[PDB]
Amino acid sequence: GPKFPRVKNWELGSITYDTLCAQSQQDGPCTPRRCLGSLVLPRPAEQLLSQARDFINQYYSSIKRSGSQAHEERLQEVEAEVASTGTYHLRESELVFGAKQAWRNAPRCVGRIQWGKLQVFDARDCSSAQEMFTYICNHIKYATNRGNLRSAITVFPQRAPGRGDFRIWNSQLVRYAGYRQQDGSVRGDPANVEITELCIQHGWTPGNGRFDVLPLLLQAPDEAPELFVLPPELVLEVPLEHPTLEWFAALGLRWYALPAVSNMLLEIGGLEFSAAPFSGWYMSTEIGTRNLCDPHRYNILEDVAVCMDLDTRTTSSLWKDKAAVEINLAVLHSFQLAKVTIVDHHAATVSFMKHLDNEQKARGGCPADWAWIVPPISGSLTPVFHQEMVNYILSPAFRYQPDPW
Amino acid sequence: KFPRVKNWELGSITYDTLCAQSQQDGPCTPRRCLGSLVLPRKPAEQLLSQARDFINQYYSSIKRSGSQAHEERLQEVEAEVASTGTYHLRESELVFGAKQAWRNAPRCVGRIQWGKLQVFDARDCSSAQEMFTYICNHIKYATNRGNLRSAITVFPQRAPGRGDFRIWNSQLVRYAGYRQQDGSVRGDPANVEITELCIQHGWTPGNGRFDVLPLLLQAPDEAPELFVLPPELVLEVPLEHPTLEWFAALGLRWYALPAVSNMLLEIGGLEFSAAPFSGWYMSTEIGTRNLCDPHRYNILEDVAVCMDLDTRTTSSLWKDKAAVEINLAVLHSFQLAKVTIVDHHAATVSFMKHLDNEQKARGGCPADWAWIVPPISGSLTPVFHQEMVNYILSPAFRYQPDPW
Ligand code: HEM
Ligand code: HEM
Ligand SMILES: Cc1cc(N)nc(CCc2cncc([C@H](CN)Cc3cc(C)cc(N)n3)c2)c1
Ligand SMILES: Cc1cc(N)nc(CCc2cncc([C@H](CN)Cc3cc(C)cc(N)n3)c2)c1
Ligand SMILES: C[C@H](O)[C@H](O)[C@H]1CNc2nc(N)[nH]c(=O)c2N1
Ligand SMILES: C[C@H](O)[C@H](O)[C@H]1CNc2nc(N)[nH]c(=O)c2N1
Ligand SMILES: [Zn+2]
Repeated sequence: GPKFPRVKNWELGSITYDTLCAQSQQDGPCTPRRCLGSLVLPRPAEQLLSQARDFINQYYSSIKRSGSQAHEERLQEVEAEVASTGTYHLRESELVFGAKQAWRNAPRCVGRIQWGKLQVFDARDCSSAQEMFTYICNHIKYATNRGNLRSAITVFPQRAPGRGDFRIWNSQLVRYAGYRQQDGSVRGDPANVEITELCIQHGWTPGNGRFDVLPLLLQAPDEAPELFVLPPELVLEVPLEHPTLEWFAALGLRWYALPAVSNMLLEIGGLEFSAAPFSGWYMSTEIGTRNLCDPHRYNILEDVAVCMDLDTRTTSSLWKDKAAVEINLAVLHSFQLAKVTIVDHHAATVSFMKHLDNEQKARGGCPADWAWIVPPISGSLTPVFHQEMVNYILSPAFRYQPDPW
Repeated sequence: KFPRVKNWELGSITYDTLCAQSQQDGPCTPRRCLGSLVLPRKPAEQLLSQARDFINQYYSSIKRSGSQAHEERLQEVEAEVASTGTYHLRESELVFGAKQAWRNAPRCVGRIQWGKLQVFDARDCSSAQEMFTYICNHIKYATNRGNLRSAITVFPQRAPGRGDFRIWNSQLVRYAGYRQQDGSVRGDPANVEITELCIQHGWTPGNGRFDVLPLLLQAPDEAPELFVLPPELVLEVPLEHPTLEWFAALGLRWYALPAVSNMLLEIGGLEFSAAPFSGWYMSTEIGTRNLCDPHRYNILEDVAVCMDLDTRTTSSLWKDKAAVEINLAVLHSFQLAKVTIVDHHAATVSFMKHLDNEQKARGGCPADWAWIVPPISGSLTPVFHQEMVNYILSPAFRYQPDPW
């Protein structure tokens, strides 16, 4: 066949070839000798100018003016700006396009069918930590929209030569505190023990619940971060109940509505936006399987299995599997009752298959990371399991960045 | 460079140095990762060096690396390749090699058992009839009345001047799939092609959902011949549920013995095109894949209705609930009939232990994450949380093209 990777769907027997991977200008971690696709973390001047040119060409294609006079004029304006200042600046519509494309490009995101619908708040005028806070409250307010969630991103000023970064220290806008106890265990979310402890060193008076919303630690250029408490009325939470296990509500479990990543770098045309929090809505297995049942997270599987009267002393009862189903169901059910947008792992993966087909036609492929795309329960019950995927990095992109401290 | 391999549940890190022993490229490049692909897209000096390298692996395993015997063995090998273009393995080397192929298999979650493998040397086989007798003794041995024992039977190697010994079936025990005029399949839609081949070679077909197939066995450069397994050799387990008593009414069943029969065994550059091997099942293979895959027996809907679940919306998690009950039925029924099986939690725990043994023994363990992590309750098992490095070491089991 073609000299492009052949991709097969083993449920349907259908074949495609990914031609888009040819556009990748950045190597991932694999080599002919070994595959490293399961690793979580893979570890300017004329360099900028070629990233910028490439990006401006993408922009002009997306509005179909490629080769036009407005296109060659924009390229010239960008070289000139880099020429004299070493950096350059995006037009507003370039930023909107770049941010949507970074989402569209993200191999780990199963929600990409929605990529074209993304409210881009331009916060490139922001000049203080206080002002980042206001922009973030606004974002949370718009995005949350009383339960009818809307995707969004807010972009703060880009990295600039010499000057310090804008950084949000929290990994998400909304996270629960984790408090290291004297018996070595953790109350709350163990994932957040470090950020929690940083909040405290920085003047936060800590709570002591399992579900305490963390304040934000916001760093403007060349300043220590400042601490901001989110007004509780802005942070929508959903108390968890089960549709028929009546005791489940008695567990006092809850989760917040808005998944908002706050510590990733949005890179567009070689410009680096170090603070650019984005949010969507949840797929239910993020909450009910990973956050509530990971052994190194809330770890509630046993407690639930015991309430369900399961045989927890033997693996072959499938007690873990049965409890996790019920916690997942409780998540879906409680979000539905509260009218807060959520999608189950069946409907999300069916939509992601549709995304693959849309992108096969529009661009000749879709970068996707199978291990992250297949949900953490019921994998082979979803269509994505049976679907081969090609993973590669395209730009614009969201990239992990090291913690600021 | 050596990859750092992190476990995200426990925070522990290793470094894989075994991968430097890989002599053999996989599908991935720095521009794109292809590790979710099921199949690979794709002279005497070269045989001789895979030969010496394998002979070195063997003497080193028995702690005699430098002995008379080692050096005299390397010379035999050299003397035979120089003269004939090929060579032969000693029975002890074949045994070492087969065990090592299994150890090295990145898709196998049962490798904690790698040292316990009964190897039948069938390289003195000259006819499809003889292949059949060897296969029957393998099934009898491996089945052992439900107390299953891992086994491999090794038929004669490929030779330059001639066709391969092959078993056309993909497993020694498979259920027929009969296509109907109106597109539907009766039985296992994975086995329609092999079913029709058996019929075209003179098999009188059954018409059930669970008809055990005959073997099409091929000696070199002859048409394959058909052999019906005696039903008493093929142990089967009726499926029932410990609490839902209508589940038995579904009339479901599965065979005890997973025995792969279409893969090529490569040892020291020699290739054994027929070398069927078996162990015992992990319950998710039957309960989740074979019974619930939409392109397999696809019974999820039926089960969900018998459970009275709401089928018209994904968000009732009716599929998840039914799959769990089916998996539980398999484990319960294998346990009841006293036939070895292992659940996905116990199996993945044993694999973690295997990773650790191999880290000490060899500096690494090649593993294919997408195949190791089970197809339900992924993150509920420890292997979800374990980074894994995938690469090809030899001795190896390899995929090969269907012979027809
Ligand atoms: C609209 C609803 C959305 C859904 C249901 C969704 C779903 C998901 C899920 C399930 C993951 C994997 C999460 C994990 O295991 O940690 C994820 C990852 C991600 N998604 Fe989305 N997504 C949505 C919107 C967004 C938006 C609006 C953006 C960016 C504009 C985005 C970018 C990402 C990125 C960058 C990752 C990777 C995160 C990382 O590596 O830590 N997605 N998505
Ligand atoms: C003793 C119990 C054993 C268990 C529980 C077991 C478990 C498994 C499982 C679950 C798979 C994935 C199968 C699939 O999804 O189709 C597998 C693959 C495999 N195992 Fe095992 N294994 C066992 C013994 C063996 C033995 C004895 C050999 C060889 C001597 C072997 C070689 C393989 C190979 C080559 C594969 C890859 C097969 C393929 O590509 O289709 N395993 N193992
Ligand atoms: C916009 C959006 C929507 C949605 N439904 N889910 C999300 C999930 C975001 C998220 C939440 N909790 C943890 C993660 C990741 C791990 N699963 C965080 C992470 C950690 C590390 C070490 C690397 C990495 N790339 N990402 C990501 C984002
Ligand atoms: C020795 C052993 C033990 C055990 N528990 N399970 C097995 C399962 C073997 C098996 C059964 N049925 C299908 C398969 C594979 C796909 N899941 C067959 C296969 C197909 C293809 C196209 C490629 C490939 N590498 N392998 C493998 C073997
Ligand atoms: C080791 C492994 O890569 C890691 O546990 C991955 C597996 N798949 C995942 N998939 C998603 N969506 N999110 C994750 O955090 C992970 N974790
Ligand atoms: C496309 C994907 O690689 C394919 O569905 C794989 C996924 N993981 C698997 N895992 C095992 N153990 N067996 C399988 O057949 C598969 N199939
Ligand atoms: Zn790879």
